[PDB]
Amino acid sequence: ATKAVCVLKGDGPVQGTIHFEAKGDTVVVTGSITGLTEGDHGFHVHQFGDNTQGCTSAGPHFNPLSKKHGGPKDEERHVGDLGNVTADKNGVAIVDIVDPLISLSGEYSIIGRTMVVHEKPDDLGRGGNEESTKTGNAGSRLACGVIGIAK
Amino acid sequence: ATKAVCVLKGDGPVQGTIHFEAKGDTVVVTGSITGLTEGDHGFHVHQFGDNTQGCTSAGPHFNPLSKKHGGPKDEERHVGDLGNVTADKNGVAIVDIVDPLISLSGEYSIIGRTMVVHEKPDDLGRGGNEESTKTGNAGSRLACGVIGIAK
Ligand SMILES: [Cu+2]
Ligand SMILES: [Cu+2]
Ligand SMILES: [Zn+2]
Ligand SMILES: [Zn+2]
Repeated sequence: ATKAVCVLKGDGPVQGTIHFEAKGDTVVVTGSITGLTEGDHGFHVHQFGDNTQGCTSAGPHFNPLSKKHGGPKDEERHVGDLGNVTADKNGVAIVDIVDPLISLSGEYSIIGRTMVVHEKPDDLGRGGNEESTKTGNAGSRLACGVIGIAK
Repeated sequence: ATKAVCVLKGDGPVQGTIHFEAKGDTVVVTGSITGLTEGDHGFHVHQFGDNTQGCTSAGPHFNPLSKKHGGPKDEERHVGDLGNVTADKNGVAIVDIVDPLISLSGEYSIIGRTMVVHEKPDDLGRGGNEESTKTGNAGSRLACGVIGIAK
């Protein structure tokens, strides 16, 4: 696949549409999310594209290389760690990321997995408690969607 | 990828959870759909896992081999043609399908595509008209969901 899309929905007002495109050897992530509180929100690819229990059955971060959580720029990060998206005054976050670890095919493929937008800022694995090394203290899953093949 | 799951949702009362498991060279499809009118309903894998416009953005049946519409037991069928599911008087259809053409990996992989349950019975390509050979005359998309990787 060269293009993927994900529609984020949850139990509150958070909603959004993320597009994924393979450009060269990398993947470009674009889109926008509305209904968010102002500030940073953890944005990650969770392992399972299972929405049987809402965002909860999405499991933990996609991590085929079995590393600890980190920011998008660290070496020690989960493949699913895309950092934070930032909502403005109006609750709108515009997504514009380029990432070297996720893919739309092969072992690092995120097609069929779940994009999750979190309630709090991701601390990038530097919070200092065990939880930081797992989820960055990003908190609850406000909205999520299964990543599908797009036209 | 040996297991997948799909949660079907739409704008009406139809809902369901479909599970997929690779067994030998086949995919075993199980689950249930509720809120359906009694009788047969076409059940197919549509090409895109794009839910930006509901079930409509899912595109047509998944047909990598450029064949016409048929029933699951036909040689001339789309890879996404799984036939019909049957809802009882209470509106519940129990799904139990074994299929050798769809797959959870490789070229015919349905991971990231869309499972759709339709309003009318699928005529299996034997309706006598032209639509019969494209869609089985299954009617509207009652509920759909993106097929994701399951634990
Ligand atoms: Cu997360
Ligand atoms: Cu169909
Ligand atoms: Zn992580
Ligand atoms: Zn068909």
